[PDB]
Amino acid sequence: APIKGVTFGEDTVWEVQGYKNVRITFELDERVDKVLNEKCSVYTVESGTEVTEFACVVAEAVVKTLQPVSDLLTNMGIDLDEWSVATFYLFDDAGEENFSSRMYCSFYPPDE
Repeated sequence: APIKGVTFGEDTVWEVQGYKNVRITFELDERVDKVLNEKCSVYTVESGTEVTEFACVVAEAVVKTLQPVSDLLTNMGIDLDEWSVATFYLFDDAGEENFSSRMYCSFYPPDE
């Protein structure tokens, strides 16, 4: 119930609270995949936000959340330092840049 500062029972949720709920479950890793999908893949979306704004708030935690043994990732090919400076294209269930209840995390661009 992500309600504003001082507010409660004003009319309904997802209308006044000015927030939402979105999850990520597409593809990123092979060993530490659940670390960013199960450990914490849920995030809140304000009222006025862009699909690109979440690419800086969602990918963030994905870093500190997946920093168990970067020494290995870098040895396999997966860079942890790049994740913080990489592009996060949030896709939908239709194949577009949407931020619905569930948005996929694709590395490749939309089409541009």
